[PDB]
Amino acid sequence: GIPVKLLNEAQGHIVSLELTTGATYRGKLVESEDSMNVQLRDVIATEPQGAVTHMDQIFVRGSQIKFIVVPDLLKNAPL
Amino acid sequence: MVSTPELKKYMDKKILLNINGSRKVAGILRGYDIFLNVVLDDAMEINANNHQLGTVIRGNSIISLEALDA
Amino acid sequence: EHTIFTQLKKNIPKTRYNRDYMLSMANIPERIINVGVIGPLHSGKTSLMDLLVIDSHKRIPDMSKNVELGWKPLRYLDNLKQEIDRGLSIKLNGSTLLCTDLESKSRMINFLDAPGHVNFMDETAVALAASDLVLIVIDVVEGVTFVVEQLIKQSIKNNVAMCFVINKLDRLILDLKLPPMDAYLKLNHIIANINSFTKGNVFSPIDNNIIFASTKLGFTFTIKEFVSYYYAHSIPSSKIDDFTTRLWGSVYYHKGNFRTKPFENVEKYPTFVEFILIPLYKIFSYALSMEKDKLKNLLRSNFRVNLSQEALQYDPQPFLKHVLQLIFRQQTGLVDAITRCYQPFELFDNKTAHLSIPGKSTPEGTLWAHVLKTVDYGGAEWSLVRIYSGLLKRGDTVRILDTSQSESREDDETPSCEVEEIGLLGGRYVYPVHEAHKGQIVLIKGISSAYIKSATLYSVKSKEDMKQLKFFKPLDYITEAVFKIVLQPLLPRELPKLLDALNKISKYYPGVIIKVEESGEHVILGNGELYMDCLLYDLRASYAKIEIKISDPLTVFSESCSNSRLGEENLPGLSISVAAEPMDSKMIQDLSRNTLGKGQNCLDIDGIMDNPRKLSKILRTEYGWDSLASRNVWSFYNGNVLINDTLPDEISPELLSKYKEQIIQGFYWAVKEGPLAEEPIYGVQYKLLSISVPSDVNIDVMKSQIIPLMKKACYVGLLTAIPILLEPIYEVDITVHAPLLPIVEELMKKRRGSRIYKTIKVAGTPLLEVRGQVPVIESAGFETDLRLSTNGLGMCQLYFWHKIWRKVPGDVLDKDAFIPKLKPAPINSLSRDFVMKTRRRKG
Amino acid sequence: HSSRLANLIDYKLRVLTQDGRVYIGQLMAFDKHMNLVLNECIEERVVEKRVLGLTILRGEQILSTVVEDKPLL
RNA sequence: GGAGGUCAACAUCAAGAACUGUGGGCGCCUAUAGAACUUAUAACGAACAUGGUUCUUGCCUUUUACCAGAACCAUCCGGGUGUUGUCUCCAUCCAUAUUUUUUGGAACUUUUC
Ligand SMILES: Nc1nc2c(ncn2[C@@H]2O[C@H](COP(=O)(O)OP(=O)(O)OP(=O)(O)O)[C@@H](O)[C@H]2O)c(=O)[nH]1
Repeated sequence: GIPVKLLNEAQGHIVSLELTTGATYRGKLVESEDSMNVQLRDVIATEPQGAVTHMDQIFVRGSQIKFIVVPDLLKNAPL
Repeated sequence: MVSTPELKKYMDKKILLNINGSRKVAGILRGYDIFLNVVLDDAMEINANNHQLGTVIRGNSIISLEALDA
Repeated sequence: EHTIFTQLKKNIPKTRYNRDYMLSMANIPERIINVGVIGPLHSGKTSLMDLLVIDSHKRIPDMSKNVELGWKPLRYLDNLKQEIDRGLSIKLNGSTLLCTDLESKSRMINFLDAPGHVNFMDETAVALAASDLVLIVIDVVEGVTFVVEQLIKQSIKNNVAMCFVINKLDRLILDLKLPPMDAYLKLNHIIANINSFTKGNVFSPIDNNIIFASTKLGFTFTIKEFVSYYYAHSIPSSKIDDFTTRLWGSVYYHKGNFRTKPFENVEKYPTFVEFILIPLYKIFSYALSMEKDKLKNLLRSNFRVNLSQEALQYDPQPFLKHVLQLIFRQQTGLVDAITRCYQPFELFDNKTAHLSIPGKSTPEGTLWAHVLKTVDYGGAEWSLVRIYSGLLKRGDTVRILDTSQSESREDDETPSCEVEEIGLLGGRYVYPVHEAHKGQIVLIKGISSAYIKSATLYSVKSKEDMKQLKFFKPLDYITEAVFKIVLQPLLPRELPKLLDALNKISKYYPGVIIKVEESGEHVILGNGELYMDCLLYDLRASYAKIEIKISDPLTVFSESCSNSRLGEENLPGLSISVAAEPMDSKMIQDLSRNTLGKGQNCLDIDGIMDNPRKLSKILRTEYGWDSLASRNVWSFYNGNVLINDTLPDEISPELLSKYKEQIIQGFYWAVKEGPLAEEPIYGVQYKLLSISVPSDVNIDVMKSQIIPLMKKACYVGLLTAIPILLEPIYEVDITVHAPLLPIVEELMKKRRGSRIYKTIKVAGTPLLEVRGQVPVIESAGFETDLRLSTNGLGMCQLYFWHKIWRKVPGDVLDKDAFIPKLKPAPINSLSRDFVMKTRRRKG
Repeated sequence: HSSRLANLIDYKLRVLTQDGRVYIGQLMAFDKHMNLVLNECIEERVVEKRVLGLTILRGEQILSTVVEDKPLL
């Protein structure tokens, strides 16, 4: 399916996302999955409060993701 | 289905997990699952009162998994 | 800048993905990659690249109506007229390409077309110096041979990941017409053969380290590539992955269930043949043999493919190629397999570390560039470099260093050239670049002048950072030149042009050595006939416009001996006595083999900077070397080895220590030259037996006295130790049909050396592998003698590995033996004849 | 099936999510889980707006779908 | 309308990027002419004959004869394409209620602005 391949193609670029938690994470993406797992670096979190933090490495569960936000050149990619 | 996740690089290293109900745990990563069930040893709660325990965390619960030291 | 780009953009033939995404991808260190392509003669290399090129580009401008259809393989990267007309790749041409993979995540790939002719191994070495990993292409018919073993040995030695491609599978089926049962077996044998030379790792059509292809026709397979594409649709995904593990070796499925048991019940085959080879054969048989109407049904039924009548209205070969390219889609099986086969962390420290000392310090934020090959493009000479670190941009002022200088390792040290432009290679065009980033390989304008051959490029803003920084080691080319040509211009007045041209040739051909004689004659060394022929062509045509005289092909000789000294200073205060000794062939071989002493491997003497206890341990361990002698190893020469050996070493070691470098400098000086022909000395060990020193050394023991004195003593010692001449020998790799064997035997006899090390039936083909040895001085024309005497059947390659100089027959110093001019020398003496002709040239 | 879903392709859509937020933009790619990809997106949390760009939503998160405008040339 | 016409007439004829001029259409695109570079002279023709001039080999120092090399021009036997008029024949994408999406951790309450 194409909605997963687009993700794999944004590996390397910087990504923004939203979780069921309520917070948004922003960073370079290293690995993804068909599940929608993620592996990122130099993340800059921002919760409901506005509280910023730093997280060196992160793994996720896709189930917990609401939606992603992806770079603009990834609209000319082949489907 | 059942994509065995990429947790080989975390084995036998310290972690800072987060789970459902805003509860979080530190531990040495022993083993992992298809569904992301986890085996942690030397498990310490983060309430800020830190209680030593010695643990199998469920997959569903997991929100994320971090690394303390690079 | 923009104007330049706009004109430039028109020139290049555009592409489907576009530059912007390909340019966009670059920033991630992990994204993108560097890959080199090597393999023996006409293995397909260039055409493999051509496949990728034709996938990528919509136009293509160059293609004829004829070629696009079928018969003439389109050649890309053969942009040199010489190569085209010669018909074999000579100088490597990169292609850079944004490629997709099975996952659908594209990466930028730098491809390098290296020449597979044995004389241009230097080119392969240059490519390897930059590439992360290597694709090694083997002809299914040819199988593997000595050059393949050499190639894999070096590749792994330099921690270059290796992925195999077995090419020309169609030939196995169409040329030899092998049965499927036997075809599998043959492939398996080949697979086995590669594995035995490899150590610590084991491939298999199931690890996806081996790719099956026909470049000519137009297809590439991995057992993964196939399963997903056609089988995968048929069955549940969970199960399928396993299918591949149950596909290779010893597995048969009877009717839904497959049992490792041989084939009980009736008709039987192991699976590879069942689901792969058989249908492949059917494709071949079916397309040529079958009525064109019949075929359509199968395409829709089996493949969901629908051809127009114009696709039928071709001919067997062009039709077949169309069908195979129709069914088997863009070569992303290849790309995907490459992608998931290399881990940066495992190799990378090791590969960087070998070229440079392990370190490492001040990582990041710093420019670093390794310059390997230089490129004679349409305009000027470009410099090819690997983005080791940081970022380059136009007009950037960059410091440049050359390796021999580096060998050596503040004000005066640093020359610099601004970088006028950076382009990205694409075979026949260059794509304009504003900036270059770590990981990628690029074309630089204007960095050329600083360096001849290799150089290391760095920018350091830090005094400690500068101190840390380690210069790249000189590239170690696979072979030594040996072949010797003497040049003179036809008209002496044109010398200046010749001189310029010779320097240019050194820049463009990394294996060439140009030396200048007293006489003003130019000694050129090159690897072999063809190699030198190409040099001469370019020299007369491309660079100089001068017609020149060329001599009679010779060879460099080496001096030696087989088993006391007295000596006197020009101001008789010093007196030197030094023993000269034959060395153990084992020792010699160990020295010739450039190594770190890894695994169980005897330590290379250039590891001498490690504790002498360790060095001596190796000598004692591997040779039962005398414990005092091992402890007294001073250094190696420019070649062999120096030992201290006398009571005065105990009497006045401090005094003697003061004179080591003067000795040390001299010895390289003295051994680099020679007493017979001013040629370098092999297999000789020297031992200082006595050294008298001037009373009260009133600045008396000067370098002006002892350096030449020492030199003299060496020469005397060699002479009294009974000197001999050594001659370089090639390894003759000959491929022939069995009944042409006797011919080959006679040729060997006729040439002089007449030595065949081994004869091996090439299992699976009507061919023999013949290994011999041949004296380079008797090699002139050897290859054509073979080709002509066998009526075009079979072929020869000469490769210098092991670099062993055999004793020249006759006694080094006897007057009597020779017979008059113009007569090939009698066998008893080839040593005496060799010296006099060389002696005269010296003066 | 999914015959209707291909018909929506390349139309400006109004997608309500379980959170209440509503995303808007064209539809480039579609899934069996109802993963939607959307181009030039804009949330309307409610007198509010934000510019995101390319957004990939999950199936869990999506509630309803509705065409805003016809397919663009 | 279509195929075929051993029917003719009239044009051109290797391919490609880039410069200049003219014309048409709305700085861009198309056509024609000239110059330069590349391909290999992949072939307009998987064929290859004669003649003229200028040079260089032999000559009776003569030919409406030649010997066998070079360069430069020509002729001759053929080929392709477009176009115009004709002629004959024929028609006018898989199925999963038990942890990463579609058989729910939902439900409910209260305070602040
Ligand atoms: N029969 C057959 N020959 C092939 C095939 N692929 C490549 N070749 C051979 O490869 C030759 C042309 O390939 P090139 O790429 O030009 O040669 P190359 O491999 O680059 O050789 P180098 O330039 O010396 O490396 C042909 O003469 C073929 O004999 C194949 O699928 N079938």
